[PDB]
Amino acid sequence: PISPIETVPVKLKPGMDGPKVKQWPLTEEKIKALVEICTEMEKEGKISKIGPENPYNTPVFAIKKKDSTKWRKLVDFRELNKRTQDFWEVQLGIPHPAGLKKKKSVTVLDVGDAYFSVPLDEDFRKYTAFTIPSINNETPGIRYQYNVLPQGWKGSPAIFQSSMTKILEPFKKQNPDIVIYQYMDDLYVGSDLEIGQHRTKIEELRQHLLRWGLTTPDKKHQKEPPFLWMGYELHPDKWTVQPIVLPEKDSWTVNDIQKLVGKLNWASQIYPGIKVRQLSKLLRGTKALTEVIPLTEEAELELAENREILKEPVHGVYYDPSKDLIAEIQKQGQGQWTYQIYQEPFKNLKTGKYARMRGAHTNDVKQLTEAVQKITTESIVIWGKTPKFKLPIQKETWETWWTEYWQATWIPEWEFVNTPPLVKLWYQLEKEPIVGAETFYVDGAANRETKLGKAGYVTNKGRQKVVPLTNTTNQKTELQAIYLALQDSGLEVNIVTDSQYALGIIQAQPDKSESELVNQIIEQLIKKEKVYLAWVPAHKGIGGNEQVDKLVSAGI
Amino acid sequence: PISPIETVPVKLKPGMDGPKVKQWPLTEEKIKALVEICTEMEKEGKISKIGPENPYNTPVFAIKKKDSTKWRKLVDFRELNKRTQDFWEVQLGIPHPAGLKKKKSVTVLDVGDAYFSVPLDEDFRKYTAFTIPSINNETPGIRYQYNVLPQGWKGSPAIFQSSMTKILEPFKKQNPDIVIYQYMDDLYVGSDLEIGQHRTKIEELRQHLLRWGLTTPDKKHQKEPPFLWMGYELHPDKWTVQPIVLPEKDSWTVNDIQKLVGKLNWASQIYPGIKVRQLSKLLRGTKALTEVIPLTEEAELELAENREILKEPVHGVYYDPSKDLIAEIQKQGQGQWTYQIYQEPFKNLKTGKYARMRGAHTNDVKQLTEAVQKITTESIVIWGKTPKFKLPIQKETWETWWTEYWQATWIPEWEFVNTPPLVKLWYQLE
Ligand SMILES: COc1ccc2c(c1)N(C(=O)OC(C)C)[C@@H](CSC)C(=S)N2
Repeated sequence: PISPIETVPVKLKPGMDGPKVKQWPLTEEKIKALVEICTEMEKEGKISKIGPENPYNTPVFAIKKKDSTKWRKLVDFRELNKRTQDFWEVQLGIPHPAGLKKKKSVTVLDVGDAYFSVPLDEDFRKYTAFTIPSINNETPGIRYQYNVLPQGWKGSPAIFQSSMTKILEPFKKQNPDIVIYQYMDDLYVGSDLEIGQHRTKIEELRQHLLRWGLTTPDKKHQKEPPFLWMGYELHPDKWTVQPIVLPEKDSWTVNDIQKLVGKLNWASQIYPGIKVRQLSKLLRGTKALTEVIPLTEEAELELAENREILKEPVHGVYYDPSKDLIAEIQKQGQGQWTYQIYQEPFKNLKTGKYARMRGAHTNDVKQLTEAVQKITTESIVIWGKTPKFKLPIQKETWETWWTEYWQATWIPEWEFVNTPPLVKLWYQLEKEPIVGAETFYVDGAANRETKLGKAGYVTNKGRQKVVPLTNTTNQKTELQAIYLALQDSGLEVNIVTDSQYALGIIQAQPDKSESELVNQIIEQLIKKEKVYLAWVPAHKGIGGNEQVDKLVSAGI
Repeated sequence: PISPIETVPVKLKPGMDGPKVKQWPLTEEKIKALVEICTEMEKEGKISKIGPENPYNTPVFAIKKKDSTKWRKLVDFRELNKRTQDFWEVQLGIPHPAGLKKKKSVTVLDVGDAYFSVPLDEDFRKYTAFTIPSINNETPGIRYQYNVLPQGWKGSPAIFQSSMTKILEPFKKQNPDIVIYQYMDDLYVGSDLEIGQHRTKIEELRQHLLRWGLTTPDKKHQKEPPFLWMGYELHPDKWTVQPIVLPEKDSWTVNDIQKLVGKLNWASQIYPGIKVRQLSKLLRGTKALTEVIPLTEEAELELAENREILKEPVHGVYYDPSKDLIAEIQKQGQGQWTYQIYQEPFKNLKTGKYARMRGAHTNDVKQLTEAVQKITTESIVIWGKTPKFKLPIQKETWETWWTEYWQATWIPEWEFVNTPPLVKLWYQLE
């Protein structure tokens, strides 16, 4: 049922030409499944049988998908798809539910085969030619030409989502506030009208459409209030995801842990509290999707700790442009943060989690402010505003990681919360060297190919030491040397460092790590009174390297 | 209702296609400000809607120029220039009057509205398409294409160049010594006259620019602690540089010297070959930090040599026009920042210390943007090219907040720092 809408001009990339093939000659019955459909598809004017003078072609799959009662075909445009020009992507995303409004009544209209109605430009039609030869080879050259947008074809969903944006336009103008949305084969119309009055606007629409060419048999708004939109479970006044049943096994491959890390992730939108850390922690082996990985006990400890919050269902509120937007962030440990966003207290709009990965030694204050951004970004992408932050961090420990940090940071409106796991500085180094305190010249060395280190130090009052190490990297060792040096000091100390690496890693004053080595330096720093970390260049005799690297000397 | 002129055929760079960048999500008030703008402009025949047959793109922002009242549109044409204008940096390039950097007082006028008259090529326009964003990805984009010359584009003043020479003519001879440079939508004007005398010399050009066409230099006004009364008067006469504040009172102790050995050891690959030995051997021992130790006899020959070598560089200043400047900024404190304009690492083409009050906003992402703008107008006056920045900031924070305190026409290319430098010690020219 061709539409009388302004068609769009399609072209093939310069230098190219339309495809040309000749398909796998079919027999009696299969051709009978094509002649029937095609010679009544032409009657409805979707195709047209143009014989000679057109040199191109394309194949026809006579695919009765599943096992239909009525025979169906499908012409594979794989070669054309390469040759045609580039269109603007319609799929510029997905309107995420958290930013949807409470539009009282809603309905969905099936614009499924509304692609074959919109017409294709009158010049391109030849590049969509396809032929079907007979069994007996008696009357060959049975070739049609597509009049409307064919299935699959690159520009189809492009041209459609644009043709139908022009079609709804006069309606939308005449009668606003009766908000429309569209995706592929759906029409999500909804307003603040009492059902019958809403049942009118729908039939008005259903007839404007029927007048513009595209038939829509959604028998009197034939679609129920509970919706399955791209996974999202939608109800006329709240949202969530309905089916999210993640099974368990006894010996699964990576192929299945990736689906696992998938669902738990997705569920993070609504279900307050969730972490997919340890489940993915071991996925390091980016091997084949057939190798089994004996899940750690800390992954089940999490998989189960998820299954509870996940079992008993959670609801989802909508947006109210007048009501505030305020978000808060809780520390869920292991360098994992979780946030919730509210207008009217407690009831949730959107929840989600931030977790720094692949690049350790990061600060908590820093990890906090990184999460805030992730959110400040997600806000503007959705609601169009920025959440007033509710944060578990003392101003006097924040402006000390604004005025003290190298990189520049910036968090908008934020207010102080109260929760046992407060975010703050556990320690802080000195700026001016300490008086009287013992001066520890530290040194550390290892083998580039013999891999057997040596730690140690020397003090301003002849107090030496060296703790031989094995299976320790030069980096680790330079680090181990300071810890050693930490342990042998009273309350306040001074430490001159060989390494810039270790220096710049202890300067940022971190806190968490899996490396017991760095965690152990941290612990010393936290209990110590006044710590001062100096630095002198290696390979240049600076400090005391003359006798300092003459003692920690290896056999190579 | 129109007046159709003639077109300069614009074509693409060595076998290239148009930019297909993506529209960064925008605030609400701003998406409202953009349609407020683009629709009147649509009525003005300047821009126009397209369909799917045009897959190209270019970012659109919103900025409140000078003072709060009305928004300005901005188009990150950074990719199209990269596409088209590196062949139009040749075929149709605008020469840089290298004396602009010496002229006592430079001023900048927004002569960007003058292009919106010149029609753009029927066959090229597609590559200037831009898209207006929607909140929460509800509705499909408000998709426009440029009919005339885009005010962002680096290939606009190149076209209007012809017309700009002809329109400025009467002034350039009535006022001969005045050096005028046209970079983008800007007209940099420089003389040897003092404030009072130059400020009117500019009004002169303004009125001349008014009469002779509808080219118009937008009204200038504002009042920050720093005098922002008349125009954006840059003074290329004060271009002197010595950020390296070597501690005169620091060689008293052991720790002071340990510091003094560190800064100096950088000036090694910067200033090829330096003598520091006689000083270093003074703390060759594992002594106490706070030990107030006097310097050795042959030590002064190490300090004062470099201390006088910190008064005259040599090769560095060599600007290769077939390469580009790199600007790297590093935070130093509450108000002060420090930059380095090099081109091939360690060879400093120009360094300086951006600053501001401690009793001011003391906002990091305000100073960073207002410093980025500075580093750049300076490099126009000097090199005629915008530097590649090496920013000390979170990629994603900048992407959010730059477009807020960015009172500026052009948008330089950028990069962000992953690691913590030792360069922000007291001040350091990398
Ligand atoms: C149960 O269905 C819904 C409940 C709430 C809303 C929606 C659907 N929304 C929507 O776009 O549906 C999906 C495809 C995103 C939109 C406009 S629907 C006319 C709004 S403002 N709130």
